[PDB]
Amino acid sequence: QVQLQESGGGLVQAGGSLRLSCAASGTISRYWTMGWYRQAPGKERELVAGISEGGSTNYADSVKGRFTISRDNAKNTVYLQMNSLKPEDTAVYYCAVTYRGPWFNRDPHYYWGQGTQVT
Amino acid sequence: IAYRDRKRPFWTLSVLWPVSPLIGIYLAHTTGVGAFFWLTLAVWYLIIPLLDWVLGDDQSNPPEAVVPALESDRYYRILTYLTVPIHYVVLIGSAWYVSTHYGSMTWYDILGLALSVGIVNGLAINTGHELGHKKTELERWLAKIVLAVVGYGHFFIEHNKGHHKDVATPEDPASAPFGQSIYRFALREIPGAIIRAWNSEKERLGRLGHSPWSLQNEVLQPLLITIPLYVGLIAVLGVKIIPFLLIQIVFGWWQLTSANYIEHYGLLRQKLPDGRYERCQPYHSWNSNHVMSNLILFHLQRHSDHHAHPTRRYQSLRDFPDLPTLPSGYPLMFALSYFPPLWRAVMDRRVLDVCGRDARKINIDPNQREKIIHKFNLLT
Ligand SMILES: CCCCCCCCCCCC
Ligand SMILES: [Fe+3]
Ligand SMILES: [Fe+3]
Repeated sequence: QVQLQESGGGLVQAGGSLRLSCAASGTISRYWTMGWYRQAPGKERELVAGISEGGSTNYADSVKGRFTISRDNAKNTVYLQMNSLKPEDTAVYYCAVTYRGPWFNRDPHYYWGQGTQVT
Repeated sequence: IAYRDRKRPFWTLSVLWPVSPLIGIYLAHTTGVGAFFWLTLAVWYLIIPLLDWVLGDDQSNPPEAVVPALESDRYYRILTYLTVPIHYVVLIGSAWYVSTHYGSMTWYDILGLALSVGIVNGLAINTGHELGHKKTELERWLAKIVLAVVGYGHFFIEHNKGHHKDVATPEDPASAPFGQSIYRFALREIPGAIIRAWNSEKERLGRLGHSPWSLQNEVLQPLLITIPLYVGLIAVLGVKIIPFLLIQIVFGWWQLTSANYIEHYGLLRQKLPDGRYERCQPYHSWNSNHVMSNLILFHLQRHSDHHAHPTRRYQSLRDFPDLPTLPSGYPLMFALSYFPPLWRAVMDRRVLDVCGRDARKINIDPNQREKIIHKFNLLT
C-alpha cells in the first residue's frame, strides 16, 4: 500500500556529509512534489527540501548551499545528500510527499512518515 | 496515514456569502414580495443552525507535522484577499438602492436591509482579524483597509497588544465576568478598546519627538478612509441615507462584542505566588467544531488553539474534544446572549463544572461579588 520507507541515520563528525533517501510505492497518480521537513528541538517543523514534477527547489534560507535534493531513479525515489554538518542543526526529519489533481479538482493528498534522527 | 481534506472545494462559498443582501434585494424587487430583504437574518439564524445539526461534527483535524505543509497552499489566502473588495460594493450598492428608491420602499425594508448589511460587516471584521495576526506587509495594510469600512481600524492595535496579553484577566475589557449581562458588558467594553489604543500608541511614540498627532499612528490612519467614504457617499446620495448608515454601523459593533463575550466567558488565569500572572493556557477559551458555521467564520470556533499559537493560518488550526466545549455553534449562542436569563440557565452550570467549582479560578462580576459567592456555594 502507500507508505514511505527510508534510510540514512547515524552520528558523524561536524564537518562531514550524509545522504537521505526515502522510497515510497503504490502510486496511481503522477503529479506531486516530495519534500523533507525537520524538527529542531523546541522548534515547530520547518521545511527543508521538496521538488516539484518539473524540478524547482524551495529550501529554507538557512540551509541554502549545503543541501541538495535529486531523483533520477526507479519511480517513487528521491535523494538528499547532506553535507557540512553543524551541531546547531541537529533534528528529526520526516520525509513528506504530496499529490495533485486537475487544477479544477486540485485535491491535495498529503502523506507523512519520520525517522533518521540526524546526529 | 494521510490528511485528505474534507471541506476543500467548499471554501469558495466564502466568496459567496458577503453578497447575500444584494441578491436579497434583486430577488425582492423582481418577485414583488416584501420579506426577501430579511434574508441574511434568516440564513444566519434559522437555516445555518438547522443545517448545522443536519450535517454533524467535523471529521478533519490536521495532525502535527502537516502544519508546515498546510501553510504553503496559497488558495486559502487568496480566498481572503478576494473578500476584501466585495465588501465595499455591498455597502455602496445598497445605499444607492435606498436612495434611488426611497419613494417606493416602506420603513420595514429600510431597517431590514440595514441589518443584513450589518451582519455582513461581521464578516468584514472576521476577515480583518484573520489578516492581522500575520508577519507580512501586504496582509497588514489589507487588514486596515478592510477594517476601515466599519470604522474599526484600531482593532489592530487593540486586539494584538492588549487582548493577546491579558485574555482571561480581571483588567481586560473583553473578558467577560461570570454574572454580567451583555448589555452592561457592552457598556464597559466599547469605550475600553478606544481609550486603551489611544494611550498605547501615544506612549509608544512619546519615547521619540514625533508628536502625538503624527502620520505613522495606526489608530488615526484608517480614519483617512472612513471619513471620506461617508462624507462622499452621504453628500452625493443626499442627506437621505443617514437613518440607514447608522443602523449598519451599530449592528457591526454589536457583532464583534457578542463574540468576545461568548469566547472567554467566565474564565480566569491563576496568579503566580507574589509575582505576575500566568501565561495563557488551553483551558481558558471556549470552542466548538460544527461544520458549516466553521465554513462561514473561518475556523474561529476553535479558539483555544488560536491562543495556543497566534501565528497560524486558518487551515492548520487543530481541534480538541476535552478542553471546554460549548453546547452548539455560534448562531444559537448568539441568539442566547441577547436574552440573559436563559443564558444563565445554561452556561452558568457549564462554567461551574468545567472550571472547577471554586472561586480562585472563576472570574466573578466585580459588582455583586458577595451574592455571587454566597449563593452558588463556592469556596474562598
Ligand atoms: C457572517 C457572520 C459574521 C460574524 C462575525 C463575527 C466576528 C468575530 C470577531 C472575533 C474577534 C475575537
Ligand atoms: Fe480570544
Ligand atoms: Fe486573535
